[PDB]
Amino acid sequence: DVVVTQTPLSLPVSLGDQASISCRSSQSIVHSNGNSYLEWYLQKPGQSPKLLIYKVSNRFSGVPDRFSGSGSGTDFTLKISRVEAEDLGVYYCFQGSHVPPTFGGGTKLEIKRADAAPTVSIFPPSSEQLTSGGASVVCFLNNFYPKDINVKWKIDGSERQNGVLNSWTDQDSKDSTYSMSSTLTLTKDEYERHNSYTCEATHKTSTSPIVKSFNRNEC
Amino acid sequence: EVKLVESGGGLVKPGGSLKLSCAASGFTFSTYALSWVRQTADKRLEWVASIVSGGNTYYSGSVKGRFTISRDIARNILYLQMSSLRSEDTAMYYCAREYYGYVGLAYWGQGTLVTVSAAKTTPPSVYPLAPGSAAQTNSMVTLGCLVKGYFPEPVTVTWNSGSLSSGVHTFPAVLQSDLYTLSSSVTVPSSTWPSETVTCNVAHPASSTKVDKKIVPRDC
Repeated sequence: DVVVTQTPLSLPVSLGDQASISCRSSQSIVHSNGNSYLEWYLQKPGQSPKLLIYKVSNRFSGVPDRFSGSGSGTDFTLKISRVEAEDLGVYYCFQGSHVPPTFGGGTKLEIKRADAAPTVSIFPPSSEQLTSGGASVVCFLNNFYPKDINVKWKIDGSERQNGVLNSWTDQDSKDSTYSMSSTLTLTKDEYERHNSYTCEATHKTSTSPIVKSFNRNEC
Repeated sequence: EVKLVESGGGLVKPGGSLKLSCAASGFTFSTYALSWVRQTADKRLEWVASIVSGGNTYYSGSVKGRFTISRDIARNILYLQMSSLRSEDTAMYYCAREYYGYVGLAYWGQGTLVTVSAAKTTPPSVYPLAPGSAAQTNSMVTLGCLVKGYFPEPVTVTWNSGSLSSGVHTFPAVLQSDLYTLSSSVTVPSSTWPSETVTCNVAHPASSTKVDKKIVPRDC
């Protein structure tokens, strides 16, 4: 058959440096008369995949010279010189010479930037929601780096583990940071049996957790 | 300028059928080969079907028998008939036109989301996220909108209808009990608020829902 392996899954790289994605096929892509139909695609977060290189090393119109393809037989390589913030996304290689045409698993290019601490904000349930008998407590941990971050929820001193749903964004081409939201959902009834609601952000940028919270103490 | 526009996406029951459209423009519709490539949840990409200039049609194996590609030469429409839908067919479907011959998918559409489930269409409830206090806020203030309990995806969020483009974080939706939930934060200069009005406008095509929720400072 036709199998395509892409290495590695994720690839960290500094601005100005080079990166190399590897793509391996399961047979000689020696067409039948000449070229090999090996292709490279990039899909930037929130967008559609777009053609970077076709026929092993053919740069598609509009694609910077920084990008280059090569290889032969079973090993193909996409190279990216002087990396820019905009180049972040998920790179895919494609095999179309054989049946069926197939896509490699993909590779996510990550951009190494300066360690940055998250900006934390907490929000109590709206009045609209409380009327519906529900209560979600939202906490935003915005613009930080590296991606690894941990958020712990605490109710009146004690930590709450259930009812919490987290979500991370993709790396932002803008400032190369990541953002995340942690949502604690409770029924209006239970919610009103406590006063202290807290979310703590634990990140590499500090020895102690960034802590935000509010009390249902009158205001 | 080559341009492709998909549509016909939406919620479908298991065992159901659906026929997608790709409106082509900017090129001689019958000169190039056209294709459908879908993307599952895990960012996985999979070729689904192709129609070559000659009229021949090729298909993968996970699809043969259920999917049918064809084109309306005169109207410039590429279609993909999908039958015997299974939850595994849930994905983002894109149509793309080869560059020339079969050398590379040079032009892609924005895609149309196909969801296969027994679950029912449900409108999202939009709740404002405003600073309950002000213990020590800087020259920047963060506001947001909670959009919960809706189905199926997608959902669209925006601020002041595009005006507030920068400084916005709209987090990916998390599923829980056949219901998606998502948030979106917007950070603007603390001086321009409550001074200026900040509103998030949510839209959920599947339920023809369109809502705007103004963000008011929370009173005691």
